[PDB]
Amino acid sequence: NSEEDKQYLIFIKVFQQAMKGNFAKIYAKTEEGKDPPIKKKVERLRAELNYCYDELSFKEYLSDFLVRGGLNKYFNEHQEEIALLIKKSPWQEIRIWSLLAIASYKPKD
Amino acid sequence: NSEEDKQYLIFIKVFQQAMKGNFAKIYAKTEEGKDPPIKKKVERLRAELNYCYDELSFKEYLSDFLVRGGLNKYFNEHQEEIALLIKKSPWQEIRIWSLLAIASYKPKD
Amino acid sequence: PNYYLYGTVLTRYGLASLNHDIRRGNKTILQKGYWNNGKIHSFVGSSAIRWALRFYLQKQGYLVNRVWDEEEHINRLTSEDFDPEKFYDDDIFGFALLESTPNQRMGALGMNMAVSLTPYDGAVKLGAKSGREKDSTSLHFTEYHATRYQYYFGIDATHLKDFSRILPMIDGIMNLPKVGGSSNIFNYPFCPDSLVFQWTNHFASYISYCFEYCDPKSKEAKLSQEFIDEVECGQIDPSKLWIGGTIVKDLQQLDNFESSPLNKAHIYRNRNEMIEALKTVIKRDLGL
Amino acid sequence: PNYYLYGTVLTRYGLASLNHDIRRGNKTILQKGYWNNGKIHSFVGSSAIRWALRFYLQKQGYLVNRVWDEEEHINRLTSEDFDPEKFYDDDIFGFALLPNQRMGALGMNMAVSLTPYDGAVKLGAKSGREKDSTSLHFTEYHATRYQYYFGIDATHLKDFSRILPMIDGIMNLPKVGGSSNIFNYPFCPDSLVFQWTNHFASYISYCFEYCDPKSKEAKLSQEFIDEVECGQIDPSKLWIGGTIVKDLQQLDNFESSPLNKAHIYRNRNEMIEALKTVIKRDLGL
DNA sequence: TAACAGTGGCCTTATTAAATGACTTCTCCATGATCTAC
RNA sequence: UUGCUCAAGAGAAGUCAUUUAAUAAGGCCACUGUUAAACGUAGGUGAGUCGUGGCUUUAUGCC
Repeated sequence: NSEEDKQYLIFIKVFQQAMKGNFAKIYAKTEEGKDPPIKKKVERLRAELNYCYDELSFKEYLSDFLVRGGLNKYFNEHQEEIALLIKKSPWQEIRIWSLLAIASYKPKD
Repeated sequence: NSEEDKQYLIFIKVFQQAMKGNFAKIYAKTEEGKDPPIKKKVERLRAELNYCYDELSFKEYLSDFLVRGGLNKYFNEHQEEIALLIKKSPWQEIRIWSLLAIASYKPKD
Repeated sequence: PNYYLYGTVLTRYGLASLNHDIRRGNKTILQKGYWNNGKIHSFVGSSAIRWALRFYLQKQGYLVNRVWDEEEHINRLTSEDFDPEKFYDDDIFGFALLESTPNQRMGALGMNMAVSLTPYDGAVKLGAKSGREKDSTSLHFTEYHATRYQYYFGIDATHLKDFSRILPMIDGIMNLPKVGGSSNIFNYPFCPDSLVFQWTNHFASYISYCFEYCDPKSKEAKLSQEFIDEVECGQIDPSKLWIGGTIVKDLQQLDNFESSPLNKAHIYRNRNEMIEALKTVIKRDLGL
Repeated sequence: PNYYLYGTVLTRYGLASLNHDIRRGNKTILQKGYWNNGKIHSFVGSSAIRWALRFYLQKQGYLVNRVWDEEEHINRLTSEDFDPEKFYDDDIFGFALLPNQRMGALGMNMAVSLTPYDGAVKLGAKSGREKDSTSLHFTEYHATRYQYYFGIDATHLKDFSRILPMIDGIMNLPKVGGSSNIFNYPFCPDSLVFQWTNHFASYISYCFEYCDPKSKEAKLSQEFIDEVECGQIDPSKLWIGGTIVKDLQQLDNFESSPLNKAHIYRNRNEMIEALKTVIKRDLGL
């Protein structure tokens, strides 16, 4: 319930879809008998998330991550809501939401 | 409300229209039974957006991109204010908005 | 009397990666935070400058309780009991022996963190272990910053066990060794290029951070309008103000400089001459 | 006649780590709490400023019962029996035996940072090799200006002339207790709002306010300005000095405003001299 | 088109966790012998 | 008209006077984003002010 909670939940879904896309890209990148990453890529994503300062850097990185995720239906249905949510809101809160999405993305894969 | 986000939203809309027009132009460019990529087009657009180094770069880039966007109606009734928005505001904010528009573009086609 | 030497020194323009933060991942980040106008500036810790001053005191002879080994990168104490009367470093920087003559000392030098004059925008340098083989320790990133640095210090001269030890401290501030950082790839000389010193006998300073930028992405540096207003309004006695360095040219190019009260301050373009005059005044006042 | 000197002073901009709270684990916790807008603001305790004033009095003659040794870092009492008639310290700051207990002619409130405290953590390591439990530590700083409010009951002083050294000390405050070695923060004021009135009603407490999160412009106020305009706080009893004068004189219709006829000096020393002249005239010194 | 996404070591060392003195003040009783007035 | 009918626990009182979380500390040392390439051949436009002045034949163009 509540509009803010619904927007937050479906933004979590958006971020989880983006991480699925990025992890699939990493899977396609690696070849041969080398083990593709599962967990240390999540650690890399965490390190890149905490490497953030000011509003500009984090929003740039988040937008780049979302685009690199590729196709995503949750952002498809909700353009205005997530565009406003990302453009507005403190960047630290959005980082908290992104980390919460990271910690609960894995049931998909 | 607070027409700043109105300008943000119609900027996203005209950016999506322009990228749709450029993808249509690419579809015209390709030929024969080769499948015209769609995800690779988005990847190329993101890479070109990240290729810029402030002010001159990415400003003439995005103006040229919008020009090749073609007959964009929302551009036509929103020439002057979008030009003012582009002339003002930091360029990295414009890049963030463009990346968000790319991430939320698909349901058009 | 209670004489204090306050001062703000501005470094030279260059690529700096001096003080870093927690290791994080593969990218070494600078120590940065909000400084002015809500913009993020890069900082150099005052402990780094204190370590550099200690190293200067050690290199130029002198008696220092802490001896930097410089070979095994270890710190050795010549005497386990701190003696501010004998050792320069104990007298100047103080000490604190907590494990269980007084065991603690307040030190005669008080520094503040060096603040980059320019906001820190981007400036991450890609680094590779090279070769054809690749491993975890192959791709790394290092943050740098093309800016001047500016820090504020104050000396309680009367607090010194030996009043003459202030002179080596001024010499060290002038010829400062490398301030802790990645000098292999980012060699940043921390020697001053502009000085605003005040040799007064009261606690108020009003010269904390007198340097401000123009065209926020440029190397040009100017005295802040607040500092000039402070000098002109009547506060900050010009006879106690020592200004030296490359800022002297800009100060003299100002209009109505001759009629300004700032003209009555001790202004020397050559830093050595300014330091010599200031040390003459200090020796006269302290009875050295 | 009862005479009171209320004042709110604003410090210069700089990095401050003055009042570490409790040392939570590895971090020296800068003292902070909620303030104004529900944001966390760093604080400097009033006892620190009182200690700084005591040190100022000790350093320049001014017989004081408590003597800060400055070498053994201990306090020595010249007379075990407090005598406010002889010592500046007992007369001004009071005492308590646990007698007479005084009451204290100087009342001070905690200094409050003009800006919210975001995270401002500084890392600290000890050289290299042979690393132990003390090798790694963190320290919390704050790059803002501090602002505190004090009140003096001049008539309560045993010797009326002792108010002048207190003003001199407030304007020439020594090191206010804190990490001076690493974060040297001068506590001398760059903006003052003093009120020398004769009734126990002050509306200048914490007048300075700017918010504008991370900045240092430090505009005076809107509620204090409205208080001056409305009719109370007569400008004849108001003394404003410091860098705030430049912003005040640049306001529109300032000449027609009642704030114009207040004692406004850009130079702090000039305003202090005029105020001390008025105080000496009023107190019969 | 590729391969990497840091390798280390620490995550506080002391010290003191209250010192005084007060710990309600008044009043409102119940009942029978006796005095006294009718 | 009810073991009832009537029925103020009421008046007064500052938790006070005094206290620096202080003294000390380099996130440090090392790292090439190495190596190779024919441009082959065909993708377009957004916006004022008002009655002769120095040359030149009015002409008609220059400043």
